[PDB]
Amino acid sequence: MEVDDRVSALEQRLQLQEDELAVLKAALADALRRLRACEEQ
Amino acid sequence: EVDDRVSALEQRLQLQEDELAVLKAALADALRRLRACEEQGAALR
Amino acid sequence: EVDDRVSALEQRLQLQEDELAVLKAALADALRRLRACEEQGAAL
Ligand SMILES: [K+]
Repeated sequence: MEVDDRVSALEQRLQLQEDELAVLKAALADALRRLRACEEQ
Repeated sequence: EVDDRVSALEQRLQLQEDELAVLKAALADALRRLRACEEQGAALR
Repeated sequence: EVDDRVSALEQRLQLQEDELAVLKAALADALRRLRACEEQGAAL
């Protein structure tokens, strides 16, 4: 049953990673749009 | 069931892996485009 | 047996953490340099 705490801990840390990835994705897609609007500029 | 939770974890980890691969290739493209614009900027100066 | 899967997941999660860290750091620099290019084109 100690195993249950390690699964729980993995679930929580993974959620923080998922949230961090979502944040990066939006920042990156924004950078790409700005860059594509500097290429054409 | 613990096996169901570990399975659900493995699925979420695979999807994270896909996303990271894609974001990494996308970042590489972004840096290329950035370097190009910087080189254009310095040349224009 | 399920502990071997859990251990393997912990080792994978940390490698993914490290990947994201490289991505985040390089993106931070790119944005800094992006702003600079925008600002030296708004003044121009
Ligand atoms: K970020």
